[PDB]
Amino acid sequence: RGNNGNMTFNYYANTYQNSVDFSTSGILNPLGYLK
Amino acid sequence: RGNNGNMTFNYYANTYQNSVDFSTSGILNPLGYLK
Amino acid sequence: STDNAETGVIEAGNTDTDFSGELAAPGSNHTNVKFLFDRSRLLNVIKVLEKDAVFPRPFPTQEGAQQDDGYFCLLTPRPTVASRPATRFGLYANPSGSGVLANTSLDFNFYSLACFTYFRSDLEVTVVSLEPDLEFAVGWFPSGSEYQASSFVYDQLHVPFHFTGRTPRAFASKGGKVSFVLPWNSVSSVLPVRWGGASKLSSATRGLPAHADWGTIYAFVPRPNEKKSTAVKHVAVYIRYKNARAWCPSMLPFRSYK
Amino acid sequence: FCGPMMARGKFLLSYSPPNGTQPQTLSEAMQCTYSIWDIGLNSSWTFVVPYISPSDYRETRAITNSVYSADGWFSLHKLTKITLPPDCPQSPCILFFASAGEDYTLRLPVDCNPSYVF
Amino acid sequence: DRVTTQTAGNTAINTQSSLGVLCAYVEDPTKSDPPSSSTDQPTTTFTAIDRWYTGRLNSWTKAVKTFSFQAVPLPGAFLSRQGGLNGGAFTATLHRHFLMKCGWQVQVQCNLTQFHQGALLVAMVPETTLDVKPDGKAKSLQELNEEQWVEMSDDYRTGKNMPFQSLGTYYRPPNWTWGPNFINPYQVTVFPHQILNARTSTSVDVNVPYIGETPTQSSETQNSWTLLVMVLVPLDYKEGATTDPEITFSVRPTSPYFNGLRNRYTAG
Amino acid sequence: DRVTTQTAGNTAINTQSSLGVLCAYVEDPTKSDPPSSSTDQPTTTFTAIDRWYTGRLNSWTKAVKTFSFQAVPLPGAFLSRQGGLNGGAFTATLHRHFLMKCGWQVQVQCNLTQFHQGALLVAMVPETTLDVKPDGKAKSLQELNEEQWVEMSDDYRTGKNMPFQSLGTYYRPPNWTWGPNFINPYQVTVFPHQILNARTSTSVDVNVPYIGETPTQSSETQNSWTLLVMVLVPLDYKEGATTDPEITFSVRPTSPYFNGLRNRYTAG
Amino acid sequence: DRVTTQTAGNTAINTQSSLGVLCAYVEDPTKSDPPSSSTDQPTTTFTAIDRWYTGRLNSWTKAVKTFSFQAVPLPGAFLSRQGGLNGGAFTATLHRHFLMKCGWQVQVQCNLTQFHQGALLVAMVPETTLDVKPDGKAKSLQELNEEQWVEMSDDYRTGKNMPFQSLGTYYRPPNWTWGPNFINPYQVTVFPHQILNARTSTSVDVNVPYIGETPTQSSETQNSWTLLVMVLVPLDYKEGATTDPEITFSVRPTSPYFNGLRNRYTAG
Repeated sequence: RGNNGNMTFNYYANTYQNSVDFSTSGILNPLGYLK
Repeated sequence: RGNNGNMTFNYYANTYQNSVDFSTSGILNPLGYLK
Repeated sequence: STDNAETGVIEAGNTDTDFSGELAAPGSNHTNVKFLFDRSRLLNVIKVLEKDAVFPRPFPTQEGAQQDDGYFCLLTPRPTVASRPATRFGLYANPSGSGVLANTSLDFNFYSLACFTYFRSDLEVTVVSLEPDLEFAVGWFPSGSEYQASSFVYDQLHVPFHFTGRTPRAFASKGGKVSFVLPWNSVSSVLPVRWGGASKLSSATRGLPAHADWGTIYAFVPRPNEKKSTAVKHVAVYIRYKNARAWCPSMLPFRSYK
Repeated sequence: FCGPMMARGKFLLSYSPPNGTQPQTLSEAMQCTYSIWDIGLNSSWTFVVPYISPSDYRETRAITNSVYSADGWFSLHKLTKITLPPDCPQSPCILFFASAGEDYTLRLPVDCNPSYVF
Repeated sequence: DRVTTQTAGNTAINTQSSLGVLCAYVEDPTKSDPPSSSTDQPTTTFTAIDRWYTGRLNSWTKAVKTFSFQAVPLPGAFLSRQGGLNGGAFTATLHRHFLMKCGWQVQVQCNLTQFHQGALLVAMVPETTLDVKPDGKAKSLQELNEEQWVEMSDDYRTGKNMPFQSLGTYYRPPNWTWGPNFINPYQVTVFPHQILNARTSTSVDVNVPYIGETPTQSSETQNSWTLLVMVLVPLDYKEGATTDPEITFSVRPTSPYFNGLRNRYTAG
Repeated sequence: DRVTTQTAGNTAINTQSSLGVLCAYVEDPTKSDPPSSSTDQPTTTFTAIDRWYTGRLNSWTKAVKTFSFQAVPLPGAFLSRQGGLNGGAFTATLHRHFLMKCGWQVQVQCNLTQFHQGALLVAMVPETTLDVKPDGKAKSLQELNEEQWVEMSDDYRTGKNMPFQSLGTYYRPPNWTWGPNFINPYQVTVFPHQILNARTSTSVDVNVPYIGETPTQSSETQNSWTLLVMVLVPLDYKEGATTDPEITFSVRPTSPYFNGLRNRYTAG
Repeated sequence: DRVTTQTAGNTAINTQSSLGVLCAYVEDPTKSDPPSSSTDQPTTTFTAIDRWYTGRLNSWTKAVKTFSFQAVPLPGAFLSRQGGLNGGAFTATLHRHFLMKCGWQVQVQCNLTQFHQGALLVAMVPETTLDVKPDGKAKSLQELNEEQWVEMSDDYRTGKNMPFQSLGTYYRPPNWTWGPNFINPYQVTVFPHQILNARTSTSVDVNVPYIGETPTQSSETQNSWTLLVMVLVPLDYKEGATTDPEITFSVRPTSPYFNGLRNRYTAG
């Protein structure tokens, strides 16, 4: 979510309000493992 | 589309927000061909 | 790969044509004509009317002409001189001399990417005062129209006729801004970026189109002619091209190597 | 190639990645990405410069002349000398064109340079 | 398939070095509608104007510098009889109609052979005032014979010399610097074009439709298409070869529409 | 399961005190895609670069203070032959390609035994300029031999000594105080790391993937991973024990991608 | 089908006078197995060595007699940088491996045209010591520049001048008469070859597999294939034609197997 509360209605399209990355072709993960 | 992001709702009718031409009666095209 | 450039057609190749590789994935579309030209840029700087204007005469203008230069702005990407359409762009390199310094304008951003012969769009006009807290208003008249150059009397105050009319008038607040979009109003189908014809059959100038414009705008104070001071005030003009379309691929201006 | 039809020759067209010193030797051009072009019936050769960049995009203008803006060099070497029968004119000429590939893309419009009007 | 003989009406032109026909900017510049802006019945095509017209350009030489060019305005060359381009029934129809709409088929011939080097850029360039002097008057045939080629320089690169209205004594005369009818000489290959290289061919083919700011334009003043023949590589040869090769051109109009039938044009 | 012999190509390294392999920050730093930002075919792995490379660090002593450290830049140690780390075919491939992407497998050996106390922090630390002097030039092997260990002090805690551009005579020279390439020495255990304690083991294992600001980086300049060997507890022993134990390290690259094949690198 | 552009890796070479590719002695010299005599994993091909390498030979002249020749040993030209043939990653891999197995794709270019007569025999000849002087030492690039062409005579026809072990003072010195590395100059067309005739083509193509006395051979010493360019008909032309046409060659290795990875070769 982020620090955002006005969730009901967005005036501008997502690709104008934010960037999106282009196509090429809680419960926490541990940062380290042992073998 | 053009440089436009507020896609959800238009207040004015199309023939007032823009011109339209009157009736008379991506993948890019090549600008030249060879016969 | 082998080709013949004399064909006039050359296939756009890739890395995999001769060598080992693949296509670079697309990631942008900003070269779209409707996206590129849809941004505002400075057209011209005009003086503000405080009285009923006398519209500038057609060329060649002779000595002693009583007229108000510098108040009217053609809505053209094309070059202008003295609020009338021009072929060559002109500028002044030196202050010294005698005579009137004519106003000239260009959209440098347009010709930096036209790159085409014909253009048509709607035109968002935005008017910004260069003087702080100015109360001003914008008058527009379309292509083929003209300025109504007279005044009428109310309570012994001369009220010019350009305060009214059937064409749009937009009153800004004190320190406010004016913004509105204009349709393609010409008798012509499109605007010629470059032109080879002639408008008249006699004494016309080759390459000067008559109606390659979205009309003319002017700035005026919403006060009668009796209220005047000597201090001249200035107004900047911004234009934005809406739903831009282009035809007939052509050249970009020469870049000097000096 | 705009020379006469009777002319025969070979050229080596080489694209070099960025380096501490620009390559000048034909042996150094041979170690880079290169193609040999033969003079013959077809007069033209289309050389596609490969996109080899550390980042996904590259800068159009080399302000600081970094690796993100200057992508090496293209060079032309003669492989063999051009051979002519007698009464041919000396020094033929190679006409150069630049063009965008089918994968070419542009981003982030900026202010123009108005230097052309002055 | 380098041998092509193209037939139109009673005229057939032949080449044995055909590079193909450059069809820009539609798949067929003959496919086209009655012009929607005039309501009188148009004068359409017939078999005595469905034909080719041939004219002569000035000789190409060693002394012709890079990017020097010849300008052939269309239909202005028919109106001016530039290079002997008499148009017969087509010019007779041009002088008697107010409006004219057509495309163009052009072929330029230059008689090269082996032991010669050089390249000619042959383009249909919209839109030009290159046939007009900087004083605003069109070039006469004597002046076109005296050039003998237009030299590229600072003017014609920036548009500084294009025809203009003088401001008069009321205004300061401005320093004219730039104009939109420039030629950027490195960029002329954007237009519908072929290259007449001495190596590969003696003739080139370009096929263009009607274009304009209006769906039809005035017969007397339009210059919507211009045949531009520009040197890319200068001529060189050893002595004993053919000096001064000639340049000819063949012009055919496609799908003509004539409107506003009236008497023969007399200037004011 | 303390006895592990790990095999790669023609090289096999053995330990009898294995603490396991620290896999951060993915479950397998060998699982990885062709780099999406270059369209030429990458030079992928082969069995003569699918192997381990071994180098020597400086001796650990009683006089080495707390948090004194040695910095091994990767792949910079191969380029500089730091500690005798000749890379053979891998370095030959590095000097002939503009781009390089790989992860790293590292193992550091130090020959402790009983009757010795001390602890060594062995971490792969992104991203460091610790191999570079404060004047902006990289350390030579003579200078790395003369240190013999880098002392922690006010500089290297605050980043005050990191390489910089001088402002010049136009500006007042500012008081340099802080920089983002600091070492906070108490916090180095956030990185993928193991501790070479004298009590429990003689060798440690850390396994890291490729990371970067771009999906591939330049072969000559990147320092995206650095093997940091830092003292936590100083060496102490009674006389008669082995003076000056040696520190060796073994480095293996994982899933290398090479792009931009060109001649051998020559500096300007 | 005389226009062929053959692509390998990042390098593409073009010809407009292709006679086809001579595939001897199998239908495809790229179809081949891992070498059965070494059990380590071979270093196989990758896209920065899957490419062409180009070098220069000495100029062909009127004064070059019949059957005079130039010898290009493979891979020896890469090791010696003969004719500017820098091999980059391929030579870097050669110097770091004990064994090498590959075939070869070769193309030789010479810029003839009309008004010239002469013929060049271009053959891949197994197996030669033609790059070696009769004293047993290999030719330097200065000596290869001074020849400028090797003259056929009594030696090189009978094998009398091939490298040999001297018997010493104990034995009578024998009259050396014959050797099996002779060139029979009329019989060089038995080898995989094409003829670079001035009449018909400017370039020739020969494609050969790996051969040897063993299923792999030492990288430093093997000369299993040699590019031989030999004059069949001398150059003749009238004055005013292009003097001294140049001879270039392009070499590509096919299916390389490298064995015995070790440090860079240093001679004793």
